[PDB]
Amino acid sequence: VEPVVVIDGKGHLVGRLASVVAKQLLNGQKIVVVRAEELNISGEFFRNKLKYHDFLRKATAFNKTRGPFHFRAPSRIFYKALRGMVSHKTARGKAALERLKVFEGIPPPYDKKKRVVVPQALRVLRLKPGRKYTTLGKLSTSVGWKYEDVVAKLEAKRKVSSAEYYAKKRAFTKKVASANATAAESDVAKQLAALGY
Amino acid sequence: TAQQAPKWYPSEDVAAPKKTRKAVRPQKLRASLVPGTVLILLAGRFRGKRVVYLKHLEDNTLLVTGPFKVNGVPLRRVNARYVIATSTKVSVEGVNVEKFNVEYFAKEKLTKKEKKEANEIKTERVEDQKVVDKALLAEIKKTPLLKQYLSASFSLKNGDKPHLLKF
Amino acid sequence: AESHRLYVKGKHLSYQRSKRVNNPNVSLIKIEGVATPQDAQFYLGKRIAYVYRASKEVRGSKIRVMWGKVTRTHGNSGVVRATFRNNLPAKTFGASVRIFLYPSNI
Amino acid sequence: FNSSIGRTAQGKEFGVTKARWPAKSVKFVQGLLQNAAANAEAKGLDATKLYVSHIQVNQAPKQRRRTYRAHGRINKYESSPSHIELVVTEKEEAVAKAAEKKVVRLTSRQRGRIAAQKRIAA
Amino acid sequence: ASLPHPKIVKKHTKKFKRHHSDRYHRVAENWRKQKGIDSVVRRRFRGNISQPKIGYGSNKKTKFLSPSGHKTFLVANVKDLETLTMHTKTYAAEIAHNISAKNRVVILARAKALGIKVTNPKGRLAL
RNA sequence: UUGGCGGAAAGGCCUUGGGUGCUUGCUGGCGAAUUGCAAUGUCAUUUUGCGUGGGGAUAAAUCAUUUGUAUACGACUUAGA
RNA sequence: CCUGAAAAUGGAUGGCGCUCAAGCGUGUUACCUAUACUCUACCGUCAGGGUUGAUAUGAUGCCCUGACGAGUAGGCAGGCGUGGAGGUCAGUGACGAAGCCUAGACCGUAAGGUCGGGUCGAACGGCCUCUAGUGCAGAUCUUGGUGGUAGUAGCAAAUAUU
RNA sequence: AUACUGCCAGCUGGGACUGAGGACUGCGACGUAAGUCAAGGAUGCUGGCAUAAUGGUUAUAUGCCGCCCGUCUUGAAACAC
RNA sequence: AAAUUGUUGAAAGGGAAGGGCAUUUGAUCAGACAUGGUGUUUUGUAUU
Repeated sequence: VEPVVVIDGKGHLVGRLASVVAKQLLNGQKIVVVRAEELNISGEFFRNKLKYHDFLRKATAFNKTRGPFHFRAPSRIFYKALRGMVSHKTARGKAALERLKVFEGIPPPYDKKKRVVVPQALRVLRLKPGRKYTTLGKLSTSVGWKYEDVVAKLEAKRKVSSAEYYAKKRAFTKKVASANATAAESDVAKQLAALGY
Repeated sequence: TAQQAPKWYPSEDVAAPKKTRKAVRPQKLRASLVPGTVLILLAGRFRGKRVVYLKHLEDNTLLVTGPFKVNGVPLRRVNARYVIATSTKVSVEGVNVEKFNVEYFAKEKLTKKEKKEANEIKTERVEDQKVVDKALLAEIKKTPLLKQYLSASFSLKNGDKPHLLKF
Repeated sequence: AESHRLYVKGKHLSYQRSKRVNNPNVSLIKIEGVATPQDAQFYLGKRIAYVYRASKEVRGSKIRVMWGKVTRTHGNSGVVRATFRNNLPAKTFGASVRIFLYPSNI
Repeated sequence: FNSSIGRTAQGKEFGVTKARWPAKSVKFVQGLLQNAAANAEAKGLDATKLYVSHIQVNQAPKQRRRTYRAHGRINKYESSPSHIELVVTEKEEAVAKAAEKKVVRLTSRQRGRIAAQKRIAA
Repeated sequence: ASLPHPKIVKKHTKKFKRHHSDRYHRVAENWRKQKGIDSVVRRRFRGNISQPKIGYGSNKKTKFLSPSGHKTFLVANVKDLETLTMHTKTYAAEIAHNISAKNRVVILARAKALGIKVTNPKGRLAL
């Protein structure tokens, strides 16, 4: 439906979002995922940390450089989750993963563009209230990811710039509304209202 | 050789077809297709243009015109399954339509020899189109924005769902 | 206007298949804007075109078209079944097809 | 034919690591090159635009000997002689031209579209 | 182009090649049925090559018909063209490979005079 | 053309001013045909090659020799108008 | 649900992953798809039938109808090829037989047959029958030829050459 | 009244696959009736091309699937020969 | 002749290759059209 769809990963359950995104990529949709450090997994932090440690224990015995490559960044964790749900060993799956992109925070190509959400993957809608959950950035830091502070700093900078932009947008919107209040409620507005718009 | 002489002989007469029982019956058009109805041509060199439906022709075709002075669609025939009926109706009384039919729409197709490696309308056709369009316009102007609508070409916008849309 | 499109967009999802056997004769199409069979019923019988481009010119055009038709509805989610005069090349899984509004019944 | 031969610094010129100096082969090849140059001179060729257009060595009938192995065994000791042939040709510029006509086949709609585009756009 | 017949339908236009004729040079492509006890082709496992069966048989109304609808008839002389003389729409002539050039042009001329179609009116002729 | 802003992968976003085109904000005049009853009916690029006209600067690497902080061979510290 | 609950390469509700589940128990529908079922075409097999026209068709011909089709060991049937033999085509051929090569064409479900092109230089084929030293992927098969290994192991005992 | 169920030789639409057969004969319907028909199997109108366009072969790519044959064996892809 | 090999040309080449169904792309190729027939513009001046 869209050329590229950019998903705010904050507040999303990792498995539900990965299932959705994998289906979209196979259906032919280009997808960018941002704020992967803010993704959620249900269950306690200790529970999911033990899960990642069971993941880490698996490695090719005779050469660890051949074994499973346990990636640590939250974006790479989400990418592994999605690669599990895409048949990545065929050319079709390779093309779908070529369509997928995932980042920590919001890089410059995407902080200036609209970001969407996936309600069937959002923690607030999906998890029963009171259930414990982890944040992918916290888990990644605990398992050895080295850039939580850099990401948070740049996220604060980007949020400051975006809040200034939002204030400017609200100022412009209030000004256009106040100035077109006169041009409103006119004959054309009456016809548009009676004809639906 | 292969064979000396065949004692058993086949027959080369071309068999006559059986007496088929497919007696043609007149077409039943949908209710939305009534004369004087705006139609969006879905295909052709005039795809998306909004014409006026004039008469149901003999060969299951639909006689339409732009009018030519409005959008540039001449007096043509179009297939009824390649248009979309629109709720907009324009009165047809005062317009003569009995003149045109399949024999009016003749072509005298060019030969197979004449290859266009390198490579006009009839005066009667242009004159009767002028008359029919004049009557159509005289009736059309009684409704505001109809001429502008008929000049505007239809299109599918982003977010336009034909299955929910009405025409 | 700058928008001339007279067709609906669709995606060629895959072939008709079970778990481990596909049928290239019948393709599955997701018409973009449809999420239920009751709304997919409008597109039953409509024409579909897969329009691609080849570097070699055949009959005056570098653009080739494979034609087909929507046969029935597939599933609960607005996907439909389509059949083409030539089976879709299977490199076009997730490619764009044009669902025309003809043959029309409106 | 390079499996398990040694490396050298002089393979970098050709992008390889395994290269050698086949003295006997080189002597045979340059003797044949001198023969070909003499033939081209006899035929009246440039000798400076000449380039090795064709060269082909393939296997000849093998010359057989025997070698003696432990526990009273006999094995083959085979030479692998070569038939070598070559052709030197006078170098030439781009000789091939005059591509195909590509006569087109169009339908009525295509013809009408071409006519309309001619009428509208100059 | 000929007598009214159903379209010539080929149920299986692909050649039935022997199993492992691609694997080994000693195994020629001429079809042989696998008689092995564990053979996947004999047991008709999914994904393996098909085996010839009577269900592939062509329609009797179109069997032996050329693409043009005629039936090929190997000929070696004008006497061989004679049996075809009056069945032009059902049979076509095929000049035998070992007819010499002059006799070939003779056969071709007689077939042209008599309206008989030749499937190879181009052998031994300059091209 | 002017003043900025943007380093996370910025390569994009605003902004002063001078020209020119259109404007469907409202009302007009002319053209459309014949692609013949549909045929995607060709209008977006991703690169490359060959030329044209306007600028811009006139290197290194490898072999060979040497070296021995190096080395099975390659590779490697090094030197050499 | 938890404790009870310990085995050796890293690790498997199939995997990813899932927590008012994508878990467990139970109801309701919708949907997906087997070489199964229904209907249709076509092939063959079997069965039941029809058919004596002077005619131009050889009655194991021409037709109508229905039901069937898995298969090792095995049985039977109809056919395809090969060497030689009796008849026949008053058959093909130095104006090119046989043979061979050819991601060229046609035919047959197939065994295979026919043909286009190249090479070649002296014989060969269709049909009706007769005959058999008659069909190969294997037998650590036989004889001959050839590979990868592989420009590889190696060509280093007996003092030594310049 | 509505629901639920059953029935209708009730009505009205949207789709898809198929078109075997090849003079007639049959069973029926239609104001019974000259004749027509949807009644023992697709006809009618129209368009473009007429050529590698459809198709065949071939090589590749893609989706899914596909263990090495022969053999002995209850069982073989077998780390059985 | 084949195994096996050289050259050239064409293709594919992320821990084999080969195969089946299906399409796509490139390459290559066979199959009605003057012909028994519709009636006249008798071309290379019994015949078209």
